[PDB]
Amino acid sequence: AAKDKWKLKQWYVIYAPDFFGGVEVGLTPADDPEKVLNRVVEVTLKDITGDFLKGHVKL
RNA sequence: GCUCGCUGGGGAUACUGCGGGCCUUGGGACCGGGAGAGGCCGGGGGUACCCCCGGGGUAGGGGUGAAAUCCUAUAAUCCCGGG
Ligand SMILES: [Mg+2]
Repeated sequence: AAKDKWKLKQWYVIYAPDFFGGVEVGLTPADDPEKVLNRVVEVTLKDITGDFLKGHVKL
């Protein structure tokens, strides 16, 4: 019955804000699309633009 | 010699006292560029902790040398968004 509830979830793709390039940053599961609002994701500046100097900046 | 105590006169001016004059070293006043968790009043913040509401998840959490009381199917511990 529990695994039945897990099958109801779909995956959504998360994009960076517009002025950072709007690139893909990850995926998240949810059954109702309204529940995805106000979720927060943390990424490093190196992932956005590749350079091993700014790996300690978190957005 | 003792009753070391009193009293009439004369002399001296180093020290203490008293009166006058003149100083700046002790102390105080003022000006300059700086130092400091010294005090009082107003404003703005930092993490942390406790309670409440909403979403996920399901059987333990907590605590001791070892345990038990205690919290938890009215959904806890743990994770996320708010007050
Ligand atoms: Mg809940």
